[PDB]
Amino acid sequence: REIVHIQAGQCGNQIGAKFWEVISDEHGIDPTGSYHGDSDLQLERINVYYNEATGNKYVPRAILVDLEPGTMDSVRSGPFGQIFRPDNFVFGQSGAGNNWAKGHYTEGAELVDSVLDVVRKESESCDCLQGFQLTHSLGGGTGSGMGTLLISKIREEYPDRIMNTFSVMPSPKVSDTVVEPYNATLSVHQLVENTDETYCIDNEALYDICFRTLKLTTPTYGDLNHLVSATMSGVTTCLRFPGQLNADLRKLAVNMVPFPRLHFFMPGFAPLTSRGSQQYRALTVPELTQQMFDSKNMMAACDPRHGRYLTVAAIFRGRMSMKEVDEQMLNVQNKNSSYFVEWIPNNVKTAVCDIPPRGLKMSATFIGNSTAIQELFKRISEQFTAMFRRKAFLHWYTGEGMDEMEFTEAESNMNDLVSEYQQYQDATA
Amino acid sequence: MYTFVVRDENSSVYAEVSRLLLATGQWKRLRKDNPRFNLMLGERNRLPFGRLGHEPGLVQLVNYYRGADKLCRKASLVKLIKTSPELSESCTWFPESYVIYPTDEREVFLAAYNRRREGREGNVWIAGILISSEASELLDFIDEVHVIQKYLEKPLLLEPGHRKFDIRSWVLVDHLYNIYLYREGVLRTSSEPYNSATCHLTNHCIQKEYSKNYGRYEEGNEMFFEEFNQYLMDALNTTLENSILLQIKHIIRSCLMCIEPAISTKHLHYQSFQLFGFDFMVDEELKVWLIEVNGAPACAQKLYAELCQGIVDVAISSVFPLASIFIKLHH
Amino acid sequence: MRECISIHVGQAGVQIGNACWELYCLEHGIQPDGQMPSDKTIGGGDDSFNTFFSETGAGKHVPRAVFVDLEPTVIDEVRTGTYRQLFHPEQLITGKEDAANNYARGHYTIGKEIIDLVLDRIRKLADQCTGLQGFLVFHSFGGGTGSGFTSLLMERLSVDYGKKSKLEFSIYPAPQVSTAVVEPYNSILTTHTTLEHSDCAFMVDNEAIYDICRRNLDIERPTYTNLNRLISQIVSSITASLRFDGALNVDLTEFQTNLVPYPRIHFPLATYAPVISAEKAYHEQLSVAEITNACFEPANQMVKCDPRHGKYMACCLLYRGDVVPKDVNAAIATIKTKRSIQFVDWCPTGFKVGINYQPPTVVPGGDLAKVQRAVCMLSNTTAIAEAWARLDHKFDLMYAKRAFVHWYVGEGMEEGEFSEAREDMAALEKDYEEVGV
Amino acid sequence: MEVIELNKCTSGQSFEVILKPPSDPSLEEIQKKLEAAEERRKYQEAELLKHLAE
Ligand SMILES: Nc1nc2c(ncn2[C@@H]2O[C@H](COP(=O)(O)OP(=O)(O)OP(=O)(O)O)[C@@H](O)[C@H]2O)c(=O)[nH]1
Ligand SMILES: Nc1ncnc2c1ncn2[C@@H]1O[C@H](COP(=O)(O)OP(=O)(O)CP(=O)(O)O)[C@@H](O)[C@H]1O
Ligand SMILES: *[C@]12O[C@@]3(C)CC[C@H](OC(=O)[C@@H]1[C@H]1[C@@H]4[C@H]5[C@H](O)[C@@H](C)[C@H](O)[C@@H]5C=C(C)[C@@H]4C[C@H]13)[C@H]2C
Ligand SMILES: Nc1nc2c(ncn2[C@@H]2O[C@H](COP(=O)(O)OP(=O)(O)O)[C@@H](O)[C@H]2O)c(=O)[nH]1
Ligand SMILES: [Ca+2]
Ligand SMILES: [Mg+2]
Ligand SMILES: [Mg+2]
Ligand SMILES: [Mg+2]
Repeated sequence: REIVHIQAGQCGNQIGAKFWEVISDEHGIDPTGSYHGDSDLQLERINVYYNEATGNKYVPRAILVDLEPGTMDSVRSGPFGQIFRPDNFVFGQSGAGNNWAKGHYTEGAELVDSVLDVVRKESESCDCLQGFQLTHSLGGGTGSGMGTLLISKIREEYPDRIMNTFSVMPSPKVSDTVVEPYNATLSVHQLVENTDETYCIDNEALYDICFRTLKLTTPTYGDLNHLVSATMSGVTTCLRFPGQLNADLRKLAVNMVPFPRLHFFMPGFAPLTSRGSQQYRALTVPELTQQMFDSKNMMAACDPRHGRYLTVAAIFRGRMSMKEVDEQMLNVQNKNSSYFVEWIPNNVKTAVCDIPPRGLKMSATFIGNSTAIQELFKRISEQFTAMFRRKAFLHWYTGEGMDEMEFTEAESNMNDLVSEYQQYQDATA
Repeated sequence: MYTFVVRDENSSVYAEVSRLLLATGQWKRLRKDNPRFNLMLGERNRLPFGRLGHEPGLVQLVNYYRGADKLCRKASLVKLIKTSPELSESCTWFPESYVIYPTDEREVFLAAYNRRREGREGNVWIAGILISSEASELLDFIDEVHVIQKYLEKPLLLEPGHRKFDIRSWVLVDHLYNIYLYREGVLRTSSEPYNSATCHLTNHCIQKEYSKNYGRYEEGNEMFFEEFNQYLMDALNTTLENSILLQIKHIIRSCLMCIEPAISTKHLHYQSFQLFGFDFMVDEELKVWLIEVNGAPACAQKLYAELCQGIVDVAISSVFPLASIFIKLHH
Repeated sequence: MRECISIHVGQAGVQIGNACWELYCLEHGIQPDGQMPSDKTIGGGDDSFNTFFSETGAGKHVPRAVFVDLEPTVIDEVRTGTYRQLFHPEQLITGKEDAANNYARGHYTIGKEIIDLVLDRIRKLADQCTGLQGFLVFHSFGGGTGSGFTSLLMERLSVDYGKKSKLEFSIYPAPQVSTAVVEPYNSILTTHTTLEHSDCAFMVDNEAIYDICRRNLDIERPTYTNLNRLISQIVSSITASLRFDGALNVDLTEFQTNLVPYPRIHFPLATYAPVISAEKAYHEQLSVAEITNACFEPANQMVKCDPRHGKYMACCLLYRGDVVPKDVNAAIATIKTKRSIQFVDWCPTGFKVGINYQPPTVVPGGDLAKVQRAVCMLSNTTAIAEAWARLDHKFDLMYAKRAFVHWYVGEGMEEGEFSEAREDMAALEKDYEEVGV
Repeated sequence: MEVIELNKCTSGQSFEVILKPPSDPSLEEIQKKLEAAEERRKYQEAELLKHLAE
């Protein structure tokens, strides 16, 4: 059951490259594509993300997309840059100018057929394609505008396959341009319609984890991307290693998405420990479990206590008491049962994987479908309106052929989404 | 922390229990439909016993014994006593009784009637109630299930007043089937002199709405054990313990041991406790008779605080420890 | 001699089937290569064990079994397991992508594409039977294949084998091992569609097996392997009468006449004793009286429920090992004086008793200790309706908000099928209520 | 407490003990519903492709 991975634009390719570095290490694959591991678990489900070439080389089933060459040149020169299939680098030269319209309608439109050609070649080599994972930001032009253009074209050609995204949401605190709320609002509606699962990663949360928890006085995008790649490794653990729960993209969606539009997840990771003598301290299962549910370990800058969990998937990695994992997971639900909707019984699923991530003896990864995610879309909507009420910065988009009505419609669509979440934050049983 | 749910809002007894539980700071009240509870204060009718004890990681306890209705329904109690060899038709402490359906042992009652009246050995039977000496008026009143039983014509009468009464005893059965008799009983007394030909029913509600002397001898037509014991000593040269309580304890134990195999939760996936209200009558020879068993009893206002705290200590905290007013009837 | 064909559907059905056929071979002295040194009739026979095993000219004893799963990884471990030599490729059917825990995907979308193949492979087995009596069908309630494809197959079997009996071994979902939030939906949907097509169904609640493994085998976190070896013991006790000489439950029809007086109320409760940890060097051997008494403990039942608060319609005691009728009767007499056992008025208060002198076989290396005598009680009690009440309650909670319903409608299922199935379960609970009080 | 119908063989025996006496869809109908569901899938997919065409 192959998954096809797509990474688009600057943010998508920098986080995507780190992800492939992380999981390549977990599966024993060096930058040469040669396996040098010690456990057969590393290869059991290796074909989910890797193709096998002659000589028993393993090639990531990854397509790298950008409208300018800069970031992908860096990837090709990066640590694991030589592991990607050269033909899977698809790029233009003009850039997208942090402009959703350029990504979605003009510059992106000229390149998208080339990307779909590579997607089709990868998909054709799958004897049981699960679907696609896309990594991108929503605040820029290529990842946001061309990324959502790609998602729509892929759905048209592969309508019965799962579409999953890791979507980096912009925040004014970690921002490149003032138009990010426009790009993000336009993209969210695309995701509402055309993905099955979207992991919402807020750069605000990432920055605060680095600064407040990890004690990094000056976080960089690189530091932010460390957290994201480790989180992506965690939430895909059940896809990449033998297991029973959420072992493929569709069973995961069936467990996590009770209503089709409410498929935006808050990911979390534990432990998050400051570097120093504290980093060698052993974690216990109770501490690991309490930290994985702590808001400060979540990455969508939403307070889960402001809403309710529709569904939760938890993944524990490392050698630990599986009996004690069950105990502590039940303790969390039975102690704070008010934060789990009571009309979805047994809505918290727990997986355990014996292989721990690099740099940790034990870790836990959290995937929550919480109505509190409405706070994230409320923030974007407020920032959108503050500018749109004065039509500020719109000429960048009308110059690419867009009309104001499309903005009005994206605004209404996100307000609808927010009110849909509010419908279930109060619904009782 | 421990969690519980409240599902009988009209229960005065467990309203006080839940308020004590919250007042410990170690219990939280969940919504009544939240399944992740340790303790259920269940509804009176159709308590969903089949959904208890299926929550991984939760020890679950409920304040009712499934199957205890057999003992706490008029017709059921008669059937249980007459058909259980542990209690026998030859049961000395339960008045002669029969079950009759309107619109069944109605034939057997008439047979024992004909024998009673033709001997002239007193023939008054009780049945929204009415006492009659002719069976015609008794069987006539029912067809508009019921039970008719021998009316104790020679009750013990308190003096002064020539007053009839009944004794309520509260009994707590915990999850180990320990039987705890609350040390404090209460006599629901009639304020009217007992007329042999409203003064026959000692119900607190009837004695407040239809009674002329409500509350003149004792506050609320309720005489507690200290005063009654003192009376038996002064008037009859005996004690409450000797003349009455030994029989009450005997009867309580017989009834509850009889149904233990049917209702015990010893090896069940959930646990039960329940509070019972046994009603007794005392005749002029100081013989105690069981009248009925209530499965959802209230308490005397002066005793609510003491008994409810006792319920937390014996029934709830014994299963869910935190960080004697009862007499244990042994087996 | 009349043949029985076993069909194993989805992961739970296939892995339980593997456990059972492993145990059968141990019980009948059939080695993993299919040979049976005690079978002196080469290449043929009409013995009791031929009900479940055909024979090749080379003397291989081949299970009369078909395995079906919508993904290949579970059945691929049958193809390479210890007893791989027992089965030929025609018996193992696998698809590409599974039903994603979605009854509609298993029943409509994916089932429609594979049903004809499965029936063709069953037809091949049926053509080898001189007098096929029917089918034993193993499946979970909770999986999309176990729920959705099973109900489709059961419908077609009623059409293609109208006079044949069909028995079920059904895995009822438990959150402690369950894999999907929507399993209550799949359970109600498949029960509704299968009800009129099944003559007798033995439900096994994973919760009960899980707790028996934790308490009696002292396994702290039971796996499917532990669970299935215990389930295979129960299944083996139930089918032993079809596979060995005897006079009780010698054909599938007798299961119905002995255990199911009313067609819709066809879910007998199984209770099994003793379950003894093999890591114990010495365990006091339990008497006939003690293992029989244990048949009335909820802790030993395949479904946790309280038979004291229901009524029995039939009761069968199936003993294996050193058991003589005299001790059974003396045990029953005592138990009748101590326990609450109430039959419905129009049924006789009694027990049909079967004794097989061969004690239970245990898998070498397994968790179960060898015992000198064991018993499985099959009682049709209304108390098992507690399990329906639990499932229907969880259904009601989710369906009131239409949670996850779009997954089913998206596969071509109509929303009305949900409420139709739920009303059927409401009528079932009402039926048990009518019989039980 | 009476024993009835005692059968004895080399492999075991069976008997009954009494403590107290007593006091469809056709093939075309199935394929009709399967094809109806499949047409609902085809309709929903046609609507989606139409939406994407817009
Ligand atoms: N006792 C037991 N239960 C199992 C086993 N395998 C799965 N289950 C249970 O079966 C239910 C899940 O159904 P599965 O059989 O795995 O699903 P499936 O039939 O393969 O259907 P899909 O995978 O959705 O196509 C859950 O309740 C599991 O706990 C097993 O080997 N033994
Ligand atoms: N056989 C009898 N002989 C004399 N008095 C009797 C009697 N049976 C009932 N009574 C009187 O009837 C009154 C109440 O009737 P009964 O106890 O049967 O139902 P009840 O519901 O009123 C009791 P409770 O108020 O505790 O629920 C009692 O106080 C008792 O004095
Ligand atoms: C990653 O994140 C941190 C929070 C701890 C958990 C996991 O283990 C790691 O090793 C790693 C750490 C990263 C630091 C490296 O240890 C070191 C080379 C340098 O200081 C890295 C900078 C960071 C911001 C990370 C902090 C650690 C990983 C998910
Ligand atoms: N976490 C993270 N965010 C990034 C990174 N690069 C850019 N961003 C964010 O992505 C948005 C800018 O979009 P970007 O990917 O650079 O534009 P694109 O190339 O047109 O897709 C802003 O919200 C930035 O804060 C990165 O490497 N990591
Ligand atoms: Ca032979
Ligand atoms: Mg940029
Ligand atoms: Mg009463
Ligand atoms: Mg499966």
